[PDB]
Amino acid sequence: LTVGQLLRGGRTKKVRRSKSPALEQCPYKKGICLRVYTTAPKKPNSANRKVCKVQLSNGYKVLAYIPGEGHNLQEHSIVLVRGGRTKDLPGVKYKVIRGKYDCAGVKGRKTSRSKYGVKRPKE
Amino acid sequence: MNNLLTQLPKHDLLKIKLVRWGFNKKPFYVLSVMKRRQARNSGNRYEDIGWWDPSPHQDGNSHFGIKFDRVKYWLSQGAVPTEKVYGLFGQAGIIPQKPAPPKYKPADGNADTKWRPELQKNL
Amino acid sequence: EVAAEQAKVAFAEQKAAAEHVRRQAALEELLRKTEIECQLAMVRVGRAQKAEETG
Amino acid sequence: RGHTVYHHVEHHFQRVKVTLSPRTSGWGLRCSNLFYELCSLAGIRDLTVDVSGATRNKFFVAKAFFDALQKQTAPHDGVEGTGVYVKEVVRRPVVNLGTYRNNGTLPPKEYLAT
Amino acid sequence: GGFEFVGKVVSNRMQKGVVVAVNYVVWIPKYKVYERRTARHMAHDEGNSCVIGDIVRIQQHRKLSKNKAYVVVSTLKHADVYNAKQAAVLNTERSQNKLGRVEYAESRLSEVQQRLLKLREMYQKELALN
RNA sequence: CAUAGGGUUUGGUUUUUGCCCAGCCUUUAGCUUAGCGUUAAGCUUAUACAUGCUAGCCUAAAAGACGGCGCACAGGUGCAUAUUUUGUAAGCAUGUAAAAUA
RNA sequence: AAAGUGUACUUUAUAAAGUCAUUGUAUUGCUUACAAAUAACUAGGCAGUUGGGUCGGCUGCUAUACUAUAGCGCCCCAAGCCUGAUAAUUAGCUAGGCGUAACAGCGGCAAGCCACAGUAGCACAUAAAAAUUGCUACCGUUAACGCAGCAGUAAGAAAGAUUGGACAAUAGCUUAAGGGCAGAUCCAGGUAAGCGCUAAAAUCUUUGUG
RNA sequence: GAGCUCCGGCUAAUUGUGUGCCAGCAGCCGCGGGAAUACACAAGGGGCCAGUUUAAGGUUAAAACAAGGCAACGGUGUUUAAAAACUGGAAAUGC
Ligand SMILES: [K+]
Ligand SMILES: [K+]
Ligand SMILES: [K+]
Ligand SMILES: [K+]
Ligand SMILES: [K+]
Ligand SMILES: [K+]
Ligand SMILES: [Mg+2]
Ligand SMILES: [Mg+2]
Ligand SMILES: [Mg+2]
Ligand SMILES: [Mg+2]
Ligand SMILES: [Mg+2]
Ligand SMILES: [Mg+2]
Ligand SMILES: [Mg+2]
Ligand SMILES: [Mg+2]
Ligand SMILES: [Mg+2]
Ligand SMILES: [Mg+2]
Ligand SMILES: [Mg+2]
Ligand SMILES: [Mg+2]
Ligand SMILES: [Mg+2]
Ligand SMILES: [Mg+2]
Repeated sequence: LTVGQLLRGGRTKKVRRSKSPALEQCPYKKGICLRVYTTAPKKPNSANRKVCKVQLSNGYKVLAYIPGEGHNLQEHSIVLVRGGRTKDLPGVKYKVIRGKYDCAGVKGRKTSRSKYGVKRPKE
Repeated sequence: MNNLLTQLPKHDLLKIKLVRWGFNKKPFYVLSVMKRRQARNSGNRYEDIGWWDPSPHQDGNSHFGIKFDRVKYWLSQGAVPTEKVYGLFGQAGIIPQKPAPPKYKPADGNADTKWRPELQKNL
Repeated sequence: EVAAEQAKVAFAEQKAAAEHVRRQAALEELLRKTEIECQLAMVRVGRAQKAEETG
Repeated sequence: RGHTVYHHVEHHFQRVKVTLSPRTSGWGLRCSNLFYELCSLAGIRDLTVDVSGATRNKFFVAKAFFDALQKQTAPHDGVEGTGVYVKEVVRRPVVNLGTYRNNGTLPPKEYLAT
Repeated sequence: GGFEFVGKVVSNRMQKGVVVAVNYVVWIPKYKVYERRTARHMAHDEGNSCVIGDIVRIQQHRKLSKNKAYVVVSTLKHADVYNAKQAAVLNTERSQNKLGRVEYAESRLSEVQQRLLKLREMYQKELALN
């Protein structure tokens, strides 16, 4: 650009979007489950992945993926949600933290217990 | 940033005061020319003139530094030292010692422990 | 006050020197340009005499 | 002196740009891993190297580095035709004003004179 | 700042008033350039005879009105004003007589020579002063 | 006190553009956690508030403030404010004027 | 003026002093210029609006400057003034501070300035002043109150500490009889920024025994 | 010594058993269809350490004033043109 072009607002700073807009620049958000069901992934994968529809405390509704093997989530259950995207599931951009208010940890887990909300066995 | 004041107060007095600049139970003081009615550690000053370390060192003495020329300048203008500053100037020989009034109240029997609950817990 | 008075006198002396330098430079440039104009004028006179013969 | 370059060097191999900056003895090497290995072989000990452009092909990157080193000039090139004595001198290099301000330090007194 | 300015007269429609234009520059740290800007100032004119297009000098003064806080001190250049009567006289002189190709050229050469001769004398005097 | 890159686009190569990762600084969540000394600190609500406390001292025209001095100091927050403000620079008449010392 | 003055007040076989009242060469100051985010899918804006004249603009008590901020207000007169103007969106500002070779970018700590105290209009309060001063209307609870003072409670939120001790020190208010007041402040309690040290004994540390 | 996390490549660190495009993993490229160093568990090992690993913000990994393109895609249909910026030029007439 010329000097005149630069002076008259020639350059504009690039703007980048967030990956979890529903969190409103917060690490976590509380919500209540509306529906719990399973969905199939895109090609070339094949499975029945567990997902739930959650309404956040700010009124937004998002799809959340439930990690681990098995869960006890039903409709009208309080959960805590964080960022994180499941690549093979289209439209799912959030995950449920396990071990918190209503969700429990995976039974029998021995490795990476912190990521699945399992306490250290005292016995 | 901390530009020194130039105009003299019109409705208050100038004084030479001690400013607390120590640590927990490790006092250290700085002498400055400030308005009488202000916060203790306010940034409004006319000049910083000295420093004082009240605790003894390996040599068994306390250490005190002062600008001899500027102390006279401000005393002439009308700056009024506080009671403790009068003691420092009196001992240092800048001005004659100021007499104190007679005392009758029975002195305090608990002066170094009354205000320190940690000692009282052991007591 | 004494220093200020000397500075004012120094300023006046410096200004006078600067003006003389500029005046001489301007005269030198003007003299050169006028000489060029005179040379062109002499050339034009020769062409004017030549053109009159054609008419 | 067998440890750095004579002066700043900028070379343009096809779709690659390489820059070399001399440093004081003992300062160290600031460059990518590939150039670090190349400096060890040649014996270069103190230098700063920056490479940009189309660096996908590492053959060109190495070739560009090789050619840059060959564009230096030495004080003894044709010294017989100068009629003078080219003498090595000791002059500390300087940094920019911003570096002084951030570190809270001062430049050589020869420039601060006022 | 703002004690004195030199500018051009852009409005004389007020009683003992004038508006003067000023040019100045501002430093832009990010692009390392000087940006040219303009401003308008209203000044008090006691003479009340200024002409649009004049170059004048204004100086800081006590506030006189809502938007007037300057006074005109001096005029550096007077704007040209068309005068029909003078122009008509010049036209009559131009049409009074005509010269040929040679006569006009010779007259031009003589005039330049006289101007050059006087200029040389002035230059020598300046050198003598030096 | 002075400028470091790697991965990815499936005939190969070259070239252009996009995407992801490694540092430093700051808050929460999971799992886990003995003690002592000390530095810097309390990062969402100008949402609604039980209870206790934060500014009084002195004197007296008949034992009492009605009078004097303070509350114009401290402490809290950032609603409003694009300039009303903030950060700077500049301007503002005179020997300070009277009187026999005849 | 860290001063002078008094038909004034208080203390004294010991007296120097202070208290209260009053006093300053003009008797507590206004104005201008430059810089500081987006923004044209905001193009016209202004009529007390731009300029000129008379009058007003108080709180006296040196003399002149021909009246010595100002459309700040009334009346009259002339048509001018602005035009990236006008209208919107967002934000307390400066700065310490965090990243960066720098340039640039972003805005937790100590301090300075400005604004505010449930909302709004007013009276005092000018010159250094309204959280803990009044009047009126309104909003929310119940004629009253409004914790954005310290501690503390409820709701909301991913996430916000004890209903603690002391005036011993520093700063401040009052007081000539040497005292009084204080959630400023200094200390303690609570919360895995950071920094330092301990978590094993040894001739019972030869810096010993005698 | 004591916990948290990781061991296909980027990136320091492998063997066995179970599962069989199921259950599940995943920052990126991608793993699982009966012979899995990528899923779950056991053992062994790597990193950090009273801490450790996600998530969410500021900045860097040159958005280009130092310093990018219109030659992968972008210069607009053409000309005239009293703001601004930069800055002297070769014109008119007659058979
Ligand atoms: K699992
Ligand atoms: K808040
Ligand atoms: K009094
Ligand atoms: K208000
Ligand atoms: K482009
Ligand atoms: K077209
Ligand atoms: Mg795993
Ligand atoms: Mg590079
Ligand atoms: Mg770094
Ligand atoms: Mg009194
Ligand atoms: Mg705001
Ligand atoms: Mg109010
Ligand atoms: Mg106050
Ligand atoms: Mg409230
Ligand atoms: Mg509170
Ligand atoms: Mg005291
Ligand atoms: Mg933690
Ligand atoms: Mg390896
Ligand atoms: Mg892996
Ligand atoms: Mg595995």
